Amino acid sequence: LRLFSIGGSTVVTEWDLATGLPLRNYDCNSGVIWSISINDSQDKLSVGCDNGTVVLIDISGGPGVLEHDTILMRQEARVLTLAWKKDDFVIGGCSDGRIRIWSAQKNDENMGRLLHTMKVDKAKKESTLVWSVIYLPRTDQIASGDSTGSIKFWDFQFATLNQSFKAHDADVLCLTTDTDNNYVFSAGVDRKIFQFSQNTNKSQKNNRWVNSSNRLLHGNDIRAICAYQSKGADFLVSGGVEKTLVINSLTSFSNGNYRKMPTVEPYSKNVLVNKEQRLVVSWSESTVKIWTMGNYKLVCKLTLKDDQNISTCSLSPDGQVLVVGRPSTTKVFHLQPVGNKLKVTKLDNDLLLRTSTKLVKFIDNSKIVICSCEDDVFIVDLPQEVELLEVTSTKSSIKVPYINRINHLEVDQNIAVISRGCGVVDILDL
Amino acid sequence: RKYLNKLIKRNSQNLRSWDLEEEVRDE
Amino acid sequence: AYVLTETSAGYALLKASDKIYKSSSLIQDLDSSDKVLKEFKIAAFSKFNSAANALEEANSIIEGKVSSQLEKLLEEIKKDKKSTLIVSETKLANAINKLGLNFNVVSDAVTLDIYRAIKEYLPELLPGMSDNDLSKMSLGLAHSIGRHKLKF
Amino acid sequence: DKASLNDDSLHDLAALLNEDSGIAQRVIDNARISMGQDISETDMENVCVFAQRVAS
Amino acid sequence: TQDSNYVRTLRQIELKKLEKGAKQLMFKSSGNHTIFVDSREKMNEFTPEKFFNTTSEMVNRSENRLTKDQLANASSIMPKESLDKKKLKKFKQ
Amino acid sequence: PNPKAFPLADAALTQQILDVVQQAANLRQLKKGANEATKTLNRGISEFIIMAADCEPIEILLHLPLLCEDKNVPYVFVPSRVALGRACGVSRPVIAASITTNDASAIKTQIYAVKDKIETLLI
Amino acid sequence: IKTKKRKTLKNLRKDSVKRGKFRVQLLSTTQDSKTLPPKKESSIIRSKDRWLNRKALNKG
Amino acid sequence: KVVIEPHRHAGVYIARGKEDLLVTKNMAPGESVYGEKRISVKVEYRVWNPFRSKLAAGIMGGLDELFIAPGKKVLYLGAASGTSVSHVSDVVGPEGVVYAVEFSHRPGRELISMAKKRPNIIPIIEDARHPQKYRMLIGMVDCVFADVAQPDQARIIALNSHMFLKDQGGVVISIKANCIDSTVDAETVFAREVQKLREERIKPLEQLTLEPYERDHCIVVGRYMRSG
Amino acid sequence: SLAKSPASTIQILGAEKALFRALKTKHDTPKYGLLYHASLVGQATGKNKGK
Repeated sequence: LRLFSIGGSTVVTEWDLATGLPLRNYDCNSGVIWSISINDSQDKLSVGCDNGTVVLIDISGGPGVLEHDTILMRQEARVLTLAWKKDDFVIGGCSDGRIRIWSAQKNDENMGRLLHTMKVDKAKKESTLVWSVIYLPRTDQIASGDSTGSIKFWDFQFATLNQSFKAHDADVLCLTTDTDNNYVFSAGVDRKIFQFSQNTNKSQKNNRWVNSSNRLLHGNDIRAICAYQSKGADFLVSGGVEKTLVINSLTSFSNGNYRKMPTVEPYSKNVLVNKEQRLVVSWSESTVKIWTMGNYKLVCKLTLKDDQNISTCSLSPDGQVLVVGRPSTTKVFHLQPVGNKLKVTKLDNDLLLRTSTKLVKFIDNSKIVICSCEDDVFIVDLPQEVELLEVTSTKSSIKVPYINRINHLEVDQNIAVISRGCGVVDILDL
Repeated sequence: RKYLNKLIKRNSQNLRSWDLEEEVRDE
Repeated sequence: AYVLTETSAGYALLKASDKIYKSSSLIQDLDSSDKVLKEFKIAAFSKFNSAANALEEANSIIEGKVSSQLEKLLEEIKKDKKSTLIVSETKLANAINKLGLNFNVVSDAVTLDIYRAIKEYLPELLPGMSDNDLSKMSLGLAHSIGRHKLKF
Repeated sequence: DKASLNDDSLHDLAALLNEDSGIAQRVIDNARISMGQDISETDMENVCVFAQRVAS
Repeated sequence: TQDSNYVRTLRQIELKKLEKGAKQLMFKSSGNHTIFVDSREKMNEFTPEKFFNTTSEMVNRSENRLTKDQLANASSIMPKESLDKKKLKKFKQ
Repeated sequence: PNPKAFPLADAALTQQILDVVQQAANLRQLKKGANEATKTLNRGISEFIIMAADCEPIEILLHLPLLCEDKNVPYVFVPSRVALGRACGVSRPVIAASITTNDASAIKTQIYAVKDKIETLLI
Repeated sequence: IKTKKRKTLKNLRKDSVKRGKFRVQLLSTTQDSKTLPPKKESSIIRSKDRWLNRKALNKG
Repeated sequence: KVVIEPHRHAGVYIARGKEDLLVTKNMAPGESVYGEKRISVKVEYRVWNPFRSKLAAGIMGGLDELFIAPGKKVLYLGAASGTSVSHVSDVVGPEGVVYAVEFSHRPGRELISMAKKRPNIIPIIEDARHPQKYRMLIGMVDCVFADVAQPDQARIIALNSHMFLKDQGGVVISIKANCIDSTVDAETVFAREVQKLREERIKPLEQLTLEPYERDHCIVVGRYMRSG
Repeated sequence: SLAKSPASTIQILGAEKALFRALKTKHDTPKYGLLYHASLVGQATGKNKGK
């Protein structure tokens, strides 16, 4: 499986899940890109771009390769949201406040021709704009949440609405559906999650949705909903702006128990403390802030100007040494205390300057051990390598690549221990 | 060396006299 | 190993003493020279007949599929039941896999270095394969295929 | 036509103007390498009729 | 109708002659010319004379900057008053 | 309809085009028929060129995209000569028409908006 | 003091020196352009966030 | 009466006479292709129209490393109806050849007629994005010029230069901002295209805005290094 | 080029001398052109020859 992400720039960056690095930045041709959605069978992904257009880029023949296939017929409205019906139609909602339906059909005379447009009825003192579109397969419909704050249900043939709801106050931002499309959930900016249902026999026979219920859980607003349903479990996950994500049950959304996964999770840590000289060190993006204590007083602050990454692993042993390491490059520091102030300096070793460090540890104040993301461990004395015992790839190691990578490396005075997320652990004597 | 420099200068002067202008440039 | 190539001097199969490691060593050692040509000279040339119409239908149905002179060469390409072949097109690879010999062939892999190097050093194969300047025949082929692709 | 010209036709041009000058060899090479646009048979027939008229 | 035909004929006369005049004229480009380097020491070390291997006015002139080895108007009559006069005459026409 | 009629405007673009063709007709800024359209192209006065994608045979207006291309004038195909003739406001089918240049009209902003949309569609 | 040191910091950070009619720019590092995706466009992102924190919905 | 002057490159001349002009020395004399004028001084010379060809516009805009020398092989992508490819055949002369490419049919017929006129032009009328159908014909070009309008410009250039370019080779692109993006500023679009070529192994050397000739068109000159 | 020209030019095509003289002199333009010798214009009579 592959992971395509997209930021504010004009490329689609396809990640490499083995080492957690960008496998390839495919530059899409036309303009700043606003949205992305793959089709069924995961063969062709559509990107909707601020010039007003929609590009189809297709994946075929292994990862790491994306060739530009088609630019559909274009307009002058920037495309905010895309969806795929099938291998047949590309549905887009665009900032004119209107929804267009393009034909994406291999071997047809209509392909790349926008052949339906519908319009969301405007607001008054604003420029309305459609935020979220979704295709419902069973009931052959397209639903959309729009900046009037509303939810509309069009049907695909005749491209015409059956239902409209003034659901909530300010603009809708997300939509999700079921497997069989009995429930469609909408997520506003007014913190509410609305549930529209169709489950009864009469409502299914007459296509009538009902505004079944609503629930607010969040603090600021909502920005993403994804639902998953299978014989194991049935939950939708909604995450927003207040740095958290809540989890609800799908079929019992009015009755079920919600759970609020917090802001912070301490797996990839950001704070260490050395009892020698009694000092805490925290690190965030280009900031190494050090306090000493005994009350607490700040000493250090280290913007690393050259790098622009998150310093993912920094470590200081018992003493005056410090190291900082990113998946691109690293740096090593020596501190000299002059009192309440310290003076840092940057040393030089081309080995650490070229290598990437997933997991750094110290042996003593001279030698450190490095686990590099390609499963490669090194020792330096401030190119001494040591081998590993190989793991055999099963189907999970084929699909999810990073399982065989080393998760943790814990060091004693001399001896060390390796742990890889397949469930395997090893003891290393250096 | 200086002879070559002078020759280059002479050729440059010829080219300048071919393609030059005063206020004719702005005109 | 064998490699098939198509030029306006005919259809040439070149031998390669074994691939991918050879590709890497080729491009890193800059084997764009007659030294690499004499390391890997030739397996079997096939000059065509002097029939411009036959060449026309030939390279047209080469752009489409596999041709009959290609059949008359693929009857004797093989040394074993399976011999690795380097082809310059994926559809042609599927064609030569699905025709009547059924041996092993890699598609258009990383071997653009091989194809480009032999395209460059084919002037040094003018004393080897075609003792003539084939550019005039290439020009005639191009003008004739132009007059055929256009209606005319 | 510039194509149906063999070595017997080369000796036929030698029976015509001159082969010791090599013009027959020059025109047979240019005919074998020619890029001139081929014409229809009725065009060639009418060109032959016109050339016959001029020769007479 | 006859008046408008006459004016239209005169307009097409002048349009075709303006096309031919601008076709036989020649202008000087005024465009942005960037040069990509790889090291900032060389970027600070840049000099157009040192780059194109030319001199002053050859650097400032666009359509021809011949190198010093390429280098290493008496033919035209009165080059200080006449040539520019005829060029400006054609431009004014 | 006819696959040689390449840029074929949709419902919204065709509605905008036929509205501006109606406004241009009532301003008398519109030259109708393929011969008058070709004349406007040769004089060099067309803002843009509308054609009808269902004229049989199609070549009698296929001669126009060549001059439109070589003189950098936008052209588009709306899909019905009957509707185009009724937009231009004459009792016949009209297969081609041209909106002509005059920078003092009261429909200039509409003409430039539609012309920009056509330029985007050809680009 | 602080303003001029920030200005010479930006002067050292910049890359495009103008030399008369020409312009001299350099190319970045392939390691950065390979292991990092390009930065977002601040004006477009600012447009989306302005419309979300629009002054017509009485947020806060 | 007319005076010739060499250019910074070979095969490009400048007439200083009654009017200053940019000319090219004819390989074929006395026959005009698109009705351009000419000058005899005695051998023949042919005017190059910088408005009507995007290459001579970059010439008059000033360009240090133009890779077209006489005895070389040049591949022209986007040779529509034949004007500038006739000019580059004229400047390469008999030793160098030019592989012209085009897809369409009326410019195709005009290009075929002109290639019947000239010997160094060898014409292809195939899809420029599918390089195999002239891979069977073309061998190891020295430099590529390209002036296309499909927005996958870096894509087709990467393909054709991986298949045909000599190492340490030259590649010249014309880029049309109003066709590739048409909303953002042309400088930003050209910088994005420069990044695309730098990704696809074209080490760029310079770019140039064809200001008085075309709207928002640029030329990018780069080299091809250590690739395939 | 003949297809690119409009229809009125194809009518006028022959009588260009009288055409341009009448245009620059503000007289009436000729009406036949080179089409006079076609059979239909050979069957018409006068104003019908013009039409």
